Amino acid sequence: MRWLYSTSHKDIGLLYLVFAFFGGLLGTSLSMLIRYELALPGRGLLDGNGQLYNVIITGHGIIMLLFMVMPALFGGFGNWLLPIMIGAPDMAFPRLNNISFWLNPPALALLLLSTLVEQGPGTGWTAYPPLSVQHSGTSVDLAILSLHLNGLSSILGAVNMLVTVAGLRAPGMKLLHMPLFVWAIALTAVLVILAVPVLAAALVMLLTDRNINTAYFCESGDLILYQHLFWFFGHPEVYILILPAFGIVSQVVSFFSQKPVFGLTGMICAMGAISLLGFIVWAHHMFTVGLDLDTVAYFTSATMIIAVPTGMKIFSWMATIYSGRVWFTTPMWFAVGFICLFTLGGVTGVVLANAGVDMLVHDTYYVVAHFHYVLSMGAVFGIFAGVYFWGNLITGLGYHEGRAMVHFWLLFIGVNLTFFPQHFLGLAGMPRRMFDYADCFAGWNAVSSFGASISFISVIVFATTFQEAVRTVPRTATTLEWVLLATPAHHALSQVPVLRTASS
Amino acid sequence: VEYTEDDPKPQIEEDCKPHCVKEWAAYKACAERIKDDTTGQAHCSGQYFDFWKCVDHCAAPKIFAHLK
Amino acid sequence: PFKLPLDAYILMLPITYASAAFVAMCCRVPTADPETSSIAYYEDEQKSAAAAQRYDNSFKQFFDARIRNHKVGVFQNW
Amino acid sequence: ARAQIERWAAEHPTAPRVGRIFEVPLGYVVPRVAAGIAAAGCLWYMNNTFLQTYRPESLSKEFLEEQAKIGEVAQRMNAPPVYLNPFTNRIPGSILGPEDA
Ligand code: HEA
Ligand code: HEA
Ligand SMILES: [Cu+2]
Repeated sequence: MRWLYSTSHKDIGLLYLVFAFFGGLLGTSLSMLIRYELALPGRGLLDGNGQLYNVIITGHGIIMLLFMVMPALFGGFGNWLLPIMIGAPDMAFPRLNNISFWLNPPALALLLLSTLVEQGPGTGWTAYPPLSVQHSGTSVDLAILSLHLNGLSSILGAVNMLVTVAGLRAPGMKLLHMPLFVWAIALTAVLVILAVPVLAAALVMLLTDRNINTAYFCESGDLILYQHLFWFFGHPEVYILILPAFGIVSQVVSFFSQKPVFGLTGMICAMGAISLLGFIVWAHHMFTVGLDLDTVAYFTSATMIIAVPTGMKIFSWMATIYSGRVWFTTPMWFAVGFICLFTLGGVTGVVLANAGVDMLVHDTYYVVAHFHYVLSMGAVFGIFAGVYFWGNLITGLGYHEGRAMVHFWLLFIGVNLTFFPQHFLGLAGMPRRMFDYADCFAGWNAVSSFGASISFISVIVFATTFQEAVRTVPRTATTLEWVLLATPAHHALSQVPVLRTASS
Repeated sequence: VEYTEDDPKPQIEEDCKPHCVKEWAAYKACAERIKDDTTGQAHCSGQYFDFWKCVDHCAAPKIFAHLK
Repeated sequence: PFKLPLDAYILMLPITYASAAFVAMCCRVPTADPETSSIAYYEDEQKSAAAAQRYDNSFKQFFDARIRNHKVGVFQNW
Repeated sequence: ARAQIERWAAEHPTAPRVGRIFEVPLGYVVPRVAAGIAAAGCLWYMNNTFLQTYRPESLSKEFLEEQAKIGEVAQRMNAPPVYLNPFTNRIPGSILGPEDA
C-alpha cells in the first residue's frame, strides 16, 4: 500500500533506485552471454544461433541505456534529492511523480516479453529499417511500445522536475545558490523535453511502416530520414545520462576536499554549453551513409567543440581538489576514478569526431570501447559514488568500508581489462554485432572475456557491503540534506528553511 | 632418434626455409635490383646473410637432435 | 541569473560559429541541385551543370590549394 | 564544511582515519581481490572447457603447422601469389611474392 500508492518524492526515488538495480542485474546477466559467446572463435553456448545473439545484444543495450542509468540518476537521485536540496517541501505534482515511475515496470515487462515472442527483436538498440520492418510477428512492436512508454515516463518526470525547480524554491534562494546537482538535473530535464518527442515521432513512423503499409522508410520513402530523426534524439540521450553523474561528482569532490567548487559560474556555463551543442551535432553517427561532403564537413567541425566545456569541467574538478584537505573514502575514489577514466573515453570521441578517421573505425569495437568508457566509467562510477555517499541518508543502513574497497578494486580491475583490448580489436578491424570473428582476434577477446568475469564477481560482492548504521545529531553543513537526520521524517523540512543575506 | 648414413642438415635447412619468407623476398628484390650494374661493384651479401641467419637460427637445435 | 564569467564569451565564439554554420548549411540545401521535384529541371543542361558545379565549388574552393598540396595532416609526414 | 565531514565520519565508523592515502590496509584488500580474480578465472575456464559446441578445424595443430609452413602468403587466381602486409613484415618493394622472388 505504502509503496503502491505513494505521493512522497523520497519513496518514489527509492523505488526508482531499486528498479534501476534490478535492470542493472538483468543487463549484467545479458552481458555474460555476450562475453561467453565471444571468448573463443567458432560457436559457443548459443549453438550458432545468430538471431538469438542479436536479440541478446539488442535487449542488453536497451536495458542498460534506459532501465539502469536513467532510473538511477534522473529518477532515483533527482527525485530523492532535489526538493530537499532546494528546500521545497514536496514536488510540484506529487501524483504525476508516481505515474512517472509506474510506466517503467510495464515497459520493462513489454521489452522482456518481446524476447519470448517469435524469434525476438534482433535489430540493435537503434532498430534500423528495413531490418526492423522485415521482422515478421509481434516482438518488434512490443519493443517499440516499451520505448514509447519509457519516453512518456521521461517526459512526465522532466515536466515535474522543471516546475519543481522554478516554483518551489526556498525563500531568499536564487538561481545562484542551488548546488550543481540541481543545475545538472534541471538541464537534463530541459534536454529530455526537447529531445524525447522526436524519438516518439520516429517510432510512430516505424509502426506505421510495419503495420499500416505506409511509406515513411520503405521502397518509395527515404531510409536516411530514420537515422536523422533517431540520432537527433539519440545524441541528446547520451548527455541526459551523464549530466547527473557530473552533479554527483561535483557534490562528492566538494565534500571530501573541504572546499567549495572551483568556478561555479564557469561550471554552469559549461553544462549549458554542453546542453546546447548536443542538438546540432547528431549526424556524426551517419558518416558512412552517403551524406554530402559539406554536411559531413560541418558535422566534423562542430563535434570537436564539445571538448572545451568538458575539459573546463574536469580541470575545475582538479582545481576543487587542489589546495584542499582531502580524505579518501569509497565515494571519493569513485569520483577520482570517474575523472581519470572519463578522460580516456572522451579523447577517443575526438578521434571518432573526425570523419576521415571515422571511415576506418565505424561499426568496429573501437566505438564499443569508447562508449563503454564513457558509460561504465562515467555513469556507473557516478551511480556507485552516490550509493556510498548518501546511502545512510536514503536507506538507513551503513556500509562496511573494507568490503566496499574490495568491490571498488574488483570493479576497477574488471572493467579496465574488458574494454581496453577492444580498442586494439577495433583498430585492427573487428566489426560490431558479430558473434564469430577471424582466427587472429582470439587473444584480446580472451582477455576481455576474462575481465568480464571479474566485473561480474564485483557485482556479486556489492551485495555484501551493507551493514547496520550509526546515527548522530547534525548542527551545520553546506547543503540541506546533511543537517537532516538519517533517515529523515516523511515530511522532511517540517518548517521551510529560508536563506538570509547578511546585513551591512 | 634414429641415426642415418645421409646428411639430415640439408633437409632440416629446407624445412626451416618457409619460416623466413620476408628475408628471401628482400634477397630476391636485391638480386633483381642489381641486374643492371656494370661496374662489378654491387653484391647482395647483407640480405643473403640475413636470410641464412634466420634459417640457421631456426635449424640449429633440430640438427643436433638428429645427431649422435 | 549571474554575471557571465570571462570564460563564457570565449565559449560563445565557436558556439556562435557552430550555430551560424548550422543555419547556413540548412539554408543552402533548398538551393541545391537534387532538391528539384521535376524531371524537366535536368533537360536544360547548361543551367543544371552551372548550378551543380556552383554547389560543388562553394566551401570546397577554400581547400583546393591544400588538397593539391596534400595538407592532410598537422605535421608533414613526407 | 568541516562539521559535515565530522558528521559523516561518525555515521561511518568503519572508515579509517589513520593518516595515509589508502585508509583500508592493503593486507585486507589484496587477498580478497586475489580471491575474486581466482573465482573469475574459475568461471572463465569453465566457459572455455565445458560450454563449446564447435571448435573450428583451423585451430587444430595440423592446420597450424601447415599454415606456418606457408606463412602470410595469399594465392591469386589471375596472378602469382603475394606477401600479405608488406610493411609490418618488412618485405622490400622489389619483391611482390615468394614465387616471384
Ligand atoms: C549503461 C550502458 C552500459 C553498461 C553499464 C554496459 C556494461 C557491459 N557491457 Fe555493454 N552495451 C551497451 C551499454 C552498456 N554496457 C550498449 C548501448 C550496447 C549496444 C548494443 C547494440 O549494439 O545493439 C552494448 C553492447 C555490448 C557489447 C558489444 C556487443 C556486440 O557488438 O556484439 C559488449 C562486448 O563486450 C558488451 C559488454 C559489456 C560488459 C562486459 C559490461 C560490464 O560492465 C557488465 C556490467 C557491470 C556493471 C557494474 C554495470 C551494472 C551497473 C549496476 C549494477 C549499477 C546499478 C546499481 C544501483 C542502481 C544500486 N555490451
Ligand atoms: C555517456 C555517454 C556518452 C558521452 C558523454 C559521449 C561523448 C562524446 N562522444 Fe560518443 N557515443 C556514445 C555515448 C557517449 N558519447 C554511444 C552510446 C555511442 C554509440 C552509439 C551507437 O550505439 O551506435 C557513441 C558514439 C560516438 C560517435 C559516433 C561514431 C560511430 O559510432 O561511428 C562519435 C562521433 O563523433 C562520438 C564522439 C563523442 C565526443 C566528441 C564526446 C564528447 O562529449 C567528449 C568530450 C570529452 C573530452 C574530449 C575529454 C575531456 C576534455 C579534455 C580533457 C580537454 C582536452 C581535450 C582536447 C584538447 C581535445 N561518440
Ligand atoms: Cu554522439
